[PDB]
Amino acid sequence: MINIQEDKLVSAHDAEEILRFFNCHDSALQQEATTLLTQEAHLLDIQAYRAWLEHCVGSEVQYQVISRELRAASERRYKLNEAMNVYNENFQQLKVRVEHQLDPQNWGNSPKLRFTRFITNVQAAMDVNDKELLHIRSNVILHRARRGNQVDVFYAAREDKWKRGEGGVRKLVQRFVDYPERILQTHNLMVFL
Amino acid sequence: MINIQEDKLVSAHDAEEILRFFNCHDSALQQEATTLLTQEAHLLDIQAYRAWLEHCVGSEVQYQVISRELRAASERRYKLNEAMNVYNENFQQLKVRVEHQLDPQNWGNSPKLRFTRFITNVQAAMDVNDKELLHIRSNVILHRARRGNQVDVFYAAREDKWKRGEGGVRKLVQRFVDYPERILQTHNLMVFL
Amino acid sequence: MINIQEDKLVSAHDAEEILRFFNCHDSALQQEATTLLTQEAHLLDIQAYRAWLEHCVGSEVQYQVISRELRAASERRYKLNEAMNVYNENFQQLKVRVEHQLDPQNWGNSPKLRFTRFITNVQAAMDVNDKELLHIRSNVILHRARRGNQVDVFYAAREDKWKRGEGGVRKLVQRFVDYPERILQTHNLMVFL
Amino acid sequence: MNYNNKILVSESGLSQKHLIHGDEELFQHELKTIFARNWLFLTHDSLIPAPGDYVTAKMGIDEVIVSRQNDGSIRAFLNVCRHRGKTLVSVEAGNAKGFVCSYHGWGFGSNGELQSVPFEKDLYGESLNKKCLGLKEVARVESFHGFIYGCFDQEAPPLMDYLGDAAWYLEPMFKHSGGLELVGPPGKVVIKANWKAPAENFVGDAYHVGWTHASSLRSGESIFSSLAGNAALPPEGAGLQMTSKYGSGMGVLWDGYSGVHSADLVPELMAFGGAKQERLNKEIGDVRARIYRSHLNCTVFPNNSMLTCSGVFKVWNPIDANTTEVWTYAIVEKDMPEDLKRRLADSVQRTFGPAGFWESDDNDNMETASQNGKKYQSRDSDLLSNLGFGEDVYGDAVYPGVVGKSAIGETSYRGFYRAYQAHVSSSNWAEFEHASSTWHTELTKTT
Amino acid sequence: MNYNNKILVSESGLSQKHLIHGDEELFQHELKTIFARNWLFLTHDSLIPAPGDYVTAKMGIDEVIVSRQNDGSIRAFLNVCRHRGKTLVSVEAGNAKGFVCSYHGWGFGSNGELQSVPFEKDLYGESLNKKCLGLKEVARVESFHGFIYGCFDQEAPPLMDYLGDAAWYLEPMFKHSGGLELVGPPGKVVIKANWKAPAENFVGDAYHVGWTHASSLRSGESIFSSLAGNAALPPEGAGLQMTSKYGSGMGVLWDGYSGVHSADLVPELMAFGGAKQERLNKEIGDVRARIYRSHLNCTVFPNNSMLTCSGVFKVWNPIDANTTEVWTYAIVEKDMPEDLKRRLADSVQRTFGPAGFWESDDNDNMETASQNGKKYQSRDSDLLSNLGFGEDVYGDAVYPGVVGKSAIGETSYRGFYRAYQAHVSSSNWAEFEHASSTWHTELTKTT
Amino acid sequence: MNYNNKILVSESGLSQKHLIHGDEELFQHELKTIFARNWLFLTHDSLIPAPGDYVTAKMGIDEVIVSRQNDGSIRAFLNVCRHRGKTLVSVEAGNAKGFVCSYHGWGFGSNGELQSVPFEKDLYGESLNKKCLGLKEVARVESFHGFIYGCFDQEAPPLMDYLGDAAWYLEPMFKHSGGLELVGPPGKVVIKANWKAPAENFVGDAYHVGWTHASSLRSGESIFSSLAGNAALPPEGAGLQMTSKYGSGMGVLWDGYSGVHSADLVPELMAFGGAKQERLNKEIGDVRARIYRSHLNCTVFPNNSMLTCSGVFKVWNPIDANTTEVWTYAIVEKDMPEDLKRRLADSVQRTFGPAGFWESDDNDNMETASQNGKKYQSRDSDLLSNLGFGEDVYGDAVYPGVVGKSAIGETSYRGFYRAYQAHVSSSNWAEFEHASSTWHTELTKTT
Ligand SMILES: c1ccc2[nH]ccc2c1
Ligand SMILES: c1ccc2[nH]ccc2c1
Ligand SMILES: c1ccc2[nH]ccc2c1
Ligand code: FES
Ligand code: FES
Ligand code: FES
Ligand SMILES: [Fe+3]
Ligand SMILES: [Fe+3]
Ligand SMILES: [Fe+3]
Repeated sequence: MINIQEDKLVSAHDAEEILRFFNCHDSALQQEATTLLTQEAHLLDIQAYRAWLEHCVGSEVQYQVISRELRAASERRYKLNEAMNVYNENFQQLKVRVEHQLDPQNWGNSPKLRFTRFITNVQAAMDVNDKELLHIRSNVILHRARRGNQVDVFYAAREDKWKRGEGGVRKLVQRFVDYPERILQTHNLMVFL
Repeated sequence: MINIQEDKLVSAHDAEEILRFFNCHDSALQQEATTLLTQEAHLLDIQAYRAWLEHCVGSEVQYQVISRELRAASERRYKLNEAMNVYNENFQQLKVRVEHQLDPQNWGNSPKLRFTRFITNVQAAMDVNDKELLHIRSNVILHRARRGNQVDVFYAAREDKWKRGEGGVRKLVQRFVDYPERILQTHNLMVFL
Repeated sequence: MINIQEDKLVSAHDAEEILRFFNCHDSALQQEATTLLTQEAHLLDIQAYRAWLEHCVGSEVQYQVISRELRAASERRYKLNEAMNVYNENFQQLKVRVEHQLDPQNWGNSPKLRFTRFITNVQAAMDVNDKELLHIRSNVILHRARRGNQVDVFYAAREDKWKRGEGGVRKLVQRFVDYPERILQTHNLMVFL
Repeated sequence: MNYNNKILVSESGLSQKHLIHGDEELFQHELKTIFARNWLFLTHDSLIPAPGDYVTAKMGIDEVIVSRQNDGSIRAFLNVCRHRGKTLVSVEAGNAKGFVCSYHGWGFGSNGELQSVPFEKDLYGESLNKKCLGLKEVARVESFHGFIYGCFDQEAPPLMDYLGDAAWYLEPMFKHSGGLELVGPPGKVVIKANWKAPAENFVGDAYHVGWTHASSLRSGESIFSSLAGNAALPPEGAGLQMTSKYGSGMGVLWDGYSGVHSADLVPELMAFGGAKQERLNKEIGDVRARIYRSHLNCTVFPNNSMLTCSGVFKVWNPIDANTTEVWTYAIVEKDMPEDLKRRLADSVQRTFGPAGFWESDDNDNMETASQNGKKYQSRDSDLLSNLGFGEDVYGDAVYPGVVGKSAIGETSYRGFYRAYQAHVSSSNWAEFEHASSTWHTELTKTT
Repeated sequence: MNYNNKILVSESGLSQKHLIHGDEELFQHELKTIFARNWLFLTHDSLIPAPGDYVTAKMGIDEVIVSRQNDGSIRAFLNVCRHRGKTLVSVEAGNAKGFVCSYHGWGFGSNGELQSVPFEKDLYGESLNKKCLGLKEVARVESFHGFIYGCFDQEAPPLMDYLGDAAWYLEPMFKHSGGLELVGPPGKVVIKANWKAPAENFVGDAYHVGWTHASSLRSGESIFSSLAGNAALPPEGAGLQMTSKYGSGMGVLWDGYSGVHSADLVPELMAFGGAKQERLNKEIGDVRARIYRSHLNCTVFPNNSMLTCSGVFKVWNPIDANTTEVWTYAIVEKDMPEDLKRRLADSVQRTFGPAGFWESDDNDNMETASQNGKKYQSRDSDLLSNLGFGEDVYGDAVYPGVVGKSAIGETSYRGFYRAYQAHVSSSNWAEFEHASSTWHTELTKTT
Repeated sequence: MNYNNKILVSESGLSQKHLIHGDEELFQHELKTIFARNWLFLTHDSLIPAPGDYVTAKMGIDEVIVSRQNDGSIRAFLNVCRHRGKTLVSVEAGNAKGFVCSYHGWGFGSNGELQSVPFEKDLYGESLNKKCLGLKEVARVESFHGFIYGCFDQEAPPLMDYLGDAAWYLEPMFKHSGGLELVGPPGKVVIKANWKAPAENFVGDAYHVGWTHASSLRSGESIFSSLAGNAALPPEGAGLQMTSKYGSGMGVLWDGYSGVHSADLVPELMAFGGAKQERLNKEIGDVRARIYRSHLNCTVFPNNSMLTCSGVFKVWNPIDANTTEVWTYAIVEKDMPEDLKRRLADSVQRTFGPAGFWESDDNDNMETASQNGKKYQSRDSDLLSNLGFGEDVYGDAVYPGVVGKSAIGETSYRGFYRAYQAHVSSSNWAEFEHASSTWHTELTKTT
């Protein structure tokens, strides 16, 4: 539907993702994707980070969250690095972050943090070429509370690819988030979106 | 179920809407309504406002968001205008707002805004009289970020009527929101709820 | 899956709840639980507290929200009361709170409050032993606005047990919330999570 | 800061120190010398027409109850209980014979009087002097054709005198049209700007329209649309600017009766205004009948603004140096057909309300200009308002006040800031008068 | 503001300037003259019974670690590392022999001493004088029947003397009952009120109960329920009010042992209290045995309040002039059956905790009264506390302190604010004493 | 507070009053005496290489536009319109020949000049002196090997002189390596700490690494990992510390070229750095070639920090006494292969960016230490920086500046705070110089 020459504010990437979901709707797949994301979020909320890695994350994963520099809507000359990577992790890098969370000398984890995740707007579509892969889009509100009066709320859209895996255990092979706030007001982004 | 003589805090309007959903539940319809709203929200989030108008909005639409004056719960004499219209738009008026968003001299749109919508609590029920019409209720959290450190979050319940349309393209014929915050703390309400 | 000796940050309780949902998934049950919670939230949002008690709450209910004291992650000696009960109500106690809300001399209820609830991450599993009982987990964002510029947002995970009841009217027999913020910044917790 | 000596506004109002939009100590000082001293908009007859009707309003940072008395007058009182200081009224409007405090139950009448105290006889006996315990009353409450203003300072000029030369311009629409009504309730939004930023913009900024509102002009379908993106400059004498002794001022855009309204209202409005103008020619003369159907962008000092014809009515309620609570009502002519009244009110909110697309174009301008007043290297910098200086006149045969005979200029900024300096450096109304004995000469220098 | 001269509280405590609930400069001044000078509640023996047990508490805006020593004493220390100032302890309670800083690893003992420094020999050699680097210690820590208070000022009176005449009223329940325990952890909520608003309400406001708590009385099913909506006024000598030299005061409601508890606890409580009273008659006499089972609403100056019998225990922790962090515990008699203890604690939280429906009724009263103290036209207005003035006595044969022999009045407000003025206008304890040499005469004037 | 007399920092920089991290009046005073006076980091050549390229940056709380001129120079200007003070540029980077204000359309060139005013002829005629209306220009802009700094004070020393003895240590990596590039855009996060807390930590805190970063060292897979949980102390002369007249200082950790990077980069980096070192031996000598591949933790006074080799580059942008906006870039050697540049930049953000797991370990330390500076009982307490005092030298034959010949100590804190006291107690650069005429003697006392 979308024509980005007419819909002036829409990026080419965003228009490509619309196209992927508006065509070929499979209600069963949507429900399966909802279940999968709800279970992933539950594992993360209870800080079962090893179980999350083992049950939900593929060996070939790219887990990426970018921060895009603010540029003029009419900019066409300046061509330097548009974004930086808050996260751009392979499996081993995720494992390092999980070990950091679980280390008993991670002083910032005492008293124990409290996480609550809200997953919405789930859409799913099979990849056209690789039948092991499912494209899942979802939005997340993540609430992190700690130390009596610290509360940080994160908001994001997630563009994921999940592989079928084996034995029905679906695993994340790519997560991409373009974080919407340029200057963070949550102390850090030390959370798994 | 509801008796507003007993349930003293409930308005007649609100009791009428409960009645519409508690009766005749159609799970397929609920799922269809969820899909429809999720796609609408995706189009709005990527700022595909022309595509939203073309694909999601009916020619006969009334898009209305009111702000109700704070009155005593025991008030029964003062009968002047109870509310004002933050929005009360027909299709052409929506089109004016969409053109305003897309105009290259809309300075407030550079750098590009970031929107993320979270749609929940979807309920759907067919209209009793007009079989072209579906009543859909849903709640929305809308996050708008811009210019580094500006973040505004909107919260609302939406009472919609959608028509079947043609070719399976459902279109909004009425959206009604009674905005819950009387004094806005989001700079403006320049967002499509 | 979870081994709390390995997943060092996970509590025994939380690991037990993972186990309950990861096994035996019934998609129909998930959808039924979603409907049920959405209707409950609608009744609460319109302040139909008597209807909520009558239609949604079982005579044997325990409605409990705790606040857990912040303790060292490595603490093993101090064994005094770990938490306090913000709520720990039986049916009669809920009825007292509902009468308090509906009393015309509850000055804090004029002008009328506005509530909007967002229910997500619904999971459901039948109890293994008592076939009248369904375990439902869900997360809730509750927005309360009043008096022009007061806005309070609550975030929580809910562990519920609902009984089949009679005539298809499911009723809550237990709600448990471990509130994530130790020091509340919402003036009070005078809301039904 | 010593406000007796500090030059915040230069001679003739030509410039202002940028800190005025950001300094919190000055904001506190304005509460005394601007808000506690001057006339502030409260409500309209149309909103409290019957005995017992009341609304709440802000006056500066204070909140007041404004109540229609049994004798038809209006009195206003601080919304604060005389016992332990609880806010008495928690709603925005209603009808009542009195107000009971939710703390200890003291009951005050609509006339402010302490009428009852629970268990008075048993507890206070005859010791309570209820006559000395009435709500704190707003000293002055006056009406301008139904628009009700309050002033905490009993020494203020009468409201009509305070409007000065601006009243002449407002009368065609406020009086000779048969009268206006205010359509409530207002929209209410907080912006992160100083109250002076929108007040100065409405009192005399036509220069920004083409550029700031480029997108609204182009998509909006309105009569002033030829200005989009500065594609064109208004004609000959397409308008004028004026200002007055006590700070009120406005721009006049000849014949622009449909104002900011989209093309969907243009024909109907232009017909209605032209028909009434034709009748008014015989009553008030051609010039004043034309003023009636001309677009006026005006600020009634300090913080009440309006666009006549467009029908926009604003109160810029101060919260702190970089926070303002904006109230937006619609004004309509009482004799317009009801359906037109309704459409006009919706259009006012559509363009200038909480989701007003025109008002949205001004947000960043007002918020960043204000916030920049806190930045170290800008505090002592000079905001410029010299456009048109040396071309303004005093005492014209047809158009009163200090007048710039051109549609676009900064005449009205200079009069607003003049009056502002005179108040901030004065301890009372007498001193303001002494500081303003040559107000028009100061504004017309070099001409 | 010159606090040596400014009259914030009028003679005899009859009124107070409303700004006291809103002025931030005064709040900063209170940190010195109220919070750094007076006795502040820390914890109870029941919460730190064993060596090594500790909790964190606030003292004003400072945070302290309160620790049970090996010898059975309690010491308290600022929760701030002596090296670069990091907060040492991030939890609310625990058991430990010391505390290690997460920044550079300095280790302090439960006795405050600097016991270890990482790599001390290699880095500091013998240059570090660890003996001079112990945590900053709270000068005074004392117990009243297990309730532990701290004071930063070594010149303060002993805690028992500071309680003055209020101690006599507390002793039946605090001592003669066999003792109380504090049930933790507390609820914790922030309210947008000044700390003095809830402190004054608990020290002597029975007047508000019927009206403010109308809905809780009616739906609640409690013993004081006949007061709902001011349907009825308490009897004859249904109670009394008292206040003391150092500011503590309370109301006494005869026989109200079940307090705010709903009907579900009334019979059991009334039986338990009456049975103990019968035993106490022989030990402390009929009047004091009756005081034991009478409801006391009291504030231990400045910011600790309680409702005995109801079992509510509060700390109003100051954050800024319009922000207070409210801590709510339950108090129970040690010899009550365990199951009753548990139900009572839940009932305390049900009624007065974070979701306390009674406490909710007071929110708007305390927040708006406080916030109104910032509003320009109210800053210099007078909050009234004259109810009962000229009927209070000093030196009664049976009931000590300055006493109003009636259930409802403002005696205790006057004593609280008297003491408050004397502190805010004094630089030390000697000056407070000089300013208080006729404290009871000032309070009983006109009688 | 009288900053001419108040001892905020004790002699020799041995201690500082804790209030310096929390006092808002001092923060305002720092805007004048620290931020308006000293050299502040703006950008790098690599980010604005071509004519017309620009970025926005903060200088203190002010925002500036930094623009590459046609002649290849860089000029910087306040991001504030000269008309009514609106923020001119709302983006972070771009390419343009000028900037048009969205309020009234004034157009300024990339050279700051007012080039156009809408309808100038019709409105201003020839009255507008555009030559006097250029954007307010940053007085001084200078480059250190491509790193661009600005200073609002025309009286400041040249940037090279301001770096003083620290420049010698930076030159191997900044100059002799062939040069560095800054990889943007930066991460941007707000922390609730004073800007001095991270600045002091980067200028000379090696002591915290083993303890604060225990978890990152253990899980991280990096070269400094033997320090985890203080399991081990660095060797012999594993490093040194230095400081300088104008406040800049750093730690040097010999040979630590892979820095904080996880084992996944260690081999490649150690090979690359060692290969370049071998070439540098012949050009700059063995000691300086070794410094090139040694880890430097340095702060360029006041608020720019870096970890060379790790490649972390920080700006601690002040917002208020307990709020700082942290900007994080990566620095890479220009002649590294592109793929290594990319991996290194990601690793910098992985460890020290917005989700940097090492940076996360420091959060609580910096935020609580800062916030404790507001607490009443800590304001007048003393933060200690005496480690290594009496062992520092001046004028060494090989290593310049005031130098502590040990890897772990507080030499650099003392030099940073010395310079800080001298500025806060001085009204201009001459006074700072007078106050610093014996800077190194003060720092080496007792040796
Ligand atoms: C038209 C003319 C002048 C004006 N000032 C503010 C809005 C506006 C519209
Ligand atoms: C009973 C009596 C007096 C009181 N003051 C505050 C609560 C309360 C309850
Ligand atoms: C290594 C050495 C010294 C340091 N200061 C701050 C980070 C850091 C890392
Ligand atoms: S505060 Fe209003 S009656 Fe007491
Ligand atoms: S700040 Fe505590 S050990 Fe350094
Ligand atoms: S404020 Fe920039 S052109 Fe007027
Ligand atoms: Fe405008
Ligand atoms: Fe109360
Ligand atoms: Fe660190």
